[PDB]
Amino acid sequence: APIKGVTFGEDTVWEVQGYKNVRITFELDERVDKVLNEKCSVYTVESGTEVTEFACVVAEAVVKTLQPVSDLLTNMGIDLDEWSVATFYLFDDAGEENFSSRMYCSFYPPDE
Repeated sequence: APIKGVTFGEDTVWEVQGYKNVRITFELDERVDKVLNEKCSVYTVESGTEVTEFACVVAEAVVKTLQPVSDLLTNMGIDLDEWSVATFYLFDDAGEENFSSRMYCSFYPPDE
């Protein structure tokens, strides 16, 4: 119930609270995949936000959340330092840049 500062029972949720709920479950890793999908893949979306704004708030935690043994990732090919400076294209269930209840995390661009 992500309600504003001082507010409660004003009319309904997802209308006044000015927030939402979105999850990520597409593809990123092979060993530490659940670390960013199960450990914490849920995030809140304000009222006025862009699909690109979440690419800086969602990918963030994905870093500190997946920093168990970067020494290995870098040895396999997966860079942890790049994740913080990489592009996060949030896709939908239709194949577009949407931020619905569930948005996929694709590395490749939309089409541009």
